Amino acid sequence: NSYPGCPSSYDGYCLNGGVCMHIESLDSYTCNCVIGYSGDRCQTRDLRWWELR
Repeated sequence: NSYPGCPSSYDGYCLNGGVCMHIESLDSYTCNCVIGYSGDRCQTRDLRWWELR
């Protein structure tokens, strides 16, 4: 379950490689950034993740 994705109401909230998670349990929502994505939602795309290539 967990429904892979997130309420279309979003379709434009997760920033820079921001994976939108949706736990069916609490039906809540959250953007899981990554190894080079952070800040408010994940507006921090710094010299890290993507590295270069």
